[PDB]
Amino acid sequence: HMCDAFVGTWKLVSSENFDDYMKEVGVGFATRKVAGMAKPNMIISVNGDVITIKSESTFKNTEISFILGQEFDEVTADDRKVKSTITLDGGVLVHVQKWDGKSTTIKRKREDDKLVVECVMKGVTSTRVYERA
Ligand SMILES: N#Cc1cccc(Nc2ccccc2C(=O)O)c1
Repeated sequence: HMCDAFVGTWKLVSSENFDDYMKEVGVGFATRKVAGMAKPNMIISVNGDVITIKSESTFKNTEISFILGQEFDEVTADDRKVKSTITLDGGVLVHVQKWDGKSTTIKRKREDDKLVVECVMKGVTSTRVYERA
């Protein structure tokens, strides 16, 4: 019953500062424009200790499966090859990506009937609000 409140199919309903967050990450112009137009669905499921998170949109469909606390390799939607570790910290899923001596942290939290995603790169934060689909 690890992660029960996250499981489901979620749809993006608002975004703030996502272009700036992508700039800080190093995403190029054309990817930023196309990616920023997307209204992804995030589909979260759990089977034993394995969590799966799918992101589907007109831009890209990606999928990660992982065990909490156990590093894995991830190819991001913008084609970074990163080393990822996802943990639960006080009810928040905390996803750290490392690549080329850089780091970004993506937090996912349940707040009321929403799933709130905070993406942080250095001083720049983007907030992405999802609702149940
Ligand atoms: N291209 C591209 C790109 C680059 C960085 C992050 C993301 N998207 C996300 C990642 C993680 C969680 C939620 C989102 C989300 O879209 O809400 C897309």
